[PDB]
Amino acid sequence: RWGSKIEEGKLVIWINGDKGYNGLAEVGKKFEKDTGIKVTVEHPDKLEEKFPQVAATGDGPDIIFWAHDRFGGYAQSGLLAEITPDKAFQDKLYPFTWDAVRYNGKLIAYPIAVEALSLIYNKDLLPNPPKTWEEIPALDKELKAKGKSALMFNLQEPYFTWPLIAADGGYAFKYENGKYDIKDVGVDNAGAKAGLTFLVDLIKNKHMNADTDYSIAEAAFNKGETAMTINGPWAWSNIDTSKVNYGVTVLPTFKGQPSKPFVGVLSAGINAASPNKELAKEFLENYLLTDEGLEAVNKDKPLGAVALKSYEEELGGSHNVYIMADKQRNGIKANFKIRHNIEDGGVQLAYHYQQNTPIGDGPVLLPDNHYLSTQSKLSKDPNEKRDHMVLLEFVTAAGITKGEELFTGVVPILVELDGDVNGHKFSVSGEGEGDATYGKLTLKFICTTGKLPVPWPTLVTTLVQCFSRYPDHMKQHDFFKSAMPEGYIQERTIFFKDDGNYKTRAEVKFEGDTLVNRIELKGIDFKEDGNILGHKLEYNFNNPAKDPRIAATMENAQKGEIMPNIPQMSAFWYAVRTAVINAASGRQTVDEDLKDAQTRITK
Ligand SMILES: OC[C@H]1O[C@H](O[C@H]2[C@H](O)[C@@H](O)[C@@H](O)O[C@@H]2CO)[C@H](O)[C@@H](O)[C@@H]1O
Repeated sequence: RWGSKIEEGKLVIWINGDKGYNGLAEVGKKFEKDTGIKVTVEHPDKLEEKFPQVAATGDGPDIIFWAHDRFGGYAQSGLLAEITPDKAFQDKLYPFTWDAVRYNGKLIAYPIAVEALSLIYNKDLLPNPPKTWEEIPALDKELKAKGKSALMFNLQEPYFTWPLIAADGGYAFKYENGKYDIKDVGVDNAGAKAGLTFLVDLIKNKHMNADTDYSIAEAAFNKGETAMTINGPWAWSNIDTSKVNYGVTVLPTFKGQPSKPFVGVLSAGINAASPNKELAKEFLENYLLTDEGLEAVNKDKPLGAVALKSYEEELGGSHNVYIMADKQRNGIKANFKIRHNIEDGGVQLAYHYQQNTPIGDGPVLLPDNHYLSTQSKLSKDPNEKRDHMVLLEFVTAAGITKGEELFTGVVPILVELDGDVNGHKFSVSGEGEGDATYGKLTLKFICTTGKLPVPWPTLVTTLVQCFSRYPDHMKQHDFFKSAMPEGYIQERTIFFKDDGNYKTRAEVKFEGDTLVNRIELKGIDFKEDGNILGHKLEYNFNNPAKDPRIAATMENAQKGEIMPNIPQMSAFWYAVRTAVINAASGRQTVDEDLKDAQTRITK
């Protein structure tokens, strides 16, 4: 019918009231300073409901911030402009974040950050938080005797109860090669019913109240009245302020399975009715999606795991082994940072650089960018009198969403290392076994020359990533197994912060039916009284993340499932909100409530 009501030569931004809007307004101010384009940030109530209404009239903000789930219904209605970042810009964000903001293939928002719920706990009330939902009733009873509760969280919004509902099988819409079946809905299967029954049981047994909402839970946790809550990264600042000694960790399991929170990509979309689309583009691309821009928002209220690689590298500290194809060497490179705990406190950084080149001239898989997530545990064999290390490691590939035949069983491993650190020569032999099906390494190492002159934990990375578990969907990214049996050369430099460096070269290959890692290490420039040569590192491989809260967010997100963005998501949310609220409050049984939700969603 008519023209836009939105004013030219300025930007009006809507963002939710739980996000860092004062921080974003600081980015606005800098933009205004540089360009003369005034930026107003607003945080209206129920803004995800008000946008489609005002935007259809040709009105509303120039930019709207929300999790990516609602943007497909906006895009279906013609309310969002197709965005046009070029290849160079797109390469600056994780690929998977761009996929969250596609509607019929087209990019319709800029991803900003990847959000998942975690378990937030009070370390003074609960130094070891529960691994299982099932143990929380007894924990509540114990805490109640001391006038505290175990757990309070927002039961009024379905986003917060969904991790429990989905844990044993509930799902929103079924995904089947390419799209969501709008008629195959998982809110009323056995798994959803069991989660929602567990929640209702908590309320019947008086471990939770039906009326707990976002404000009540946050105030209870921040005043030290409940030992746990469930919330997202945006809430961490208010906790910081309260001075409660908190941790953020993996959500509890239910019937043995991880909780499955929905994964939201906070995203910024451009109103189709804005006459300021180029200015909005410049703001989001050249001001907000920069390290300085995300930091201003992040310092206000934490974003989580940001979409922008450069700033996620600064926040996250390169926790995982990050792998890239090195086409020139028909191989790969990798970098990552290990953090070794120092005995009476502190952390000793070890910056790792890596490259692998196949030995044989035969074909190998060159992967897309991805990472390996590694967990290691160190122990001692009480019968072993030589200086030694017992290692158990688990490794899995992630980071996107024939030699392999030599690894389908359990392979014996042998390791030989000749070292020279500041002229101090030493040798290590190891043996054990790898089970690539489970990503599992079990090994024992001995210093064959007497006392190891460096801490054992500093040699863990040097002492067979062919034993990583690459899931089905990622097998084409496994360079390591594809090199075998002839194998590969692996080279590293490892720089120890404020101290020396290791340079390593290894051949990793089958000799007969044994996987053998033969290594030469040279250490130069170390301090004799430093952490390494002075043996000041704790004996473990805890390798804590720079920010354990971000690590816990990504752990929970990988166990979760990306929100669909289909227009039917608004009927989904309404239907589950109603079913959960009803069931909690004793209106109808869990079965009837979830059945009504199913019927409403699929109509
Ligand atoms: O509870 C339903 C609601 O869940 C999600 O909203 C989250 C949002 O993603 C987070 O950024 C944060 O603000 O908490 C909200 C829950 O209160 C969906 O994104 C949203 O569309 C849906 O209605």
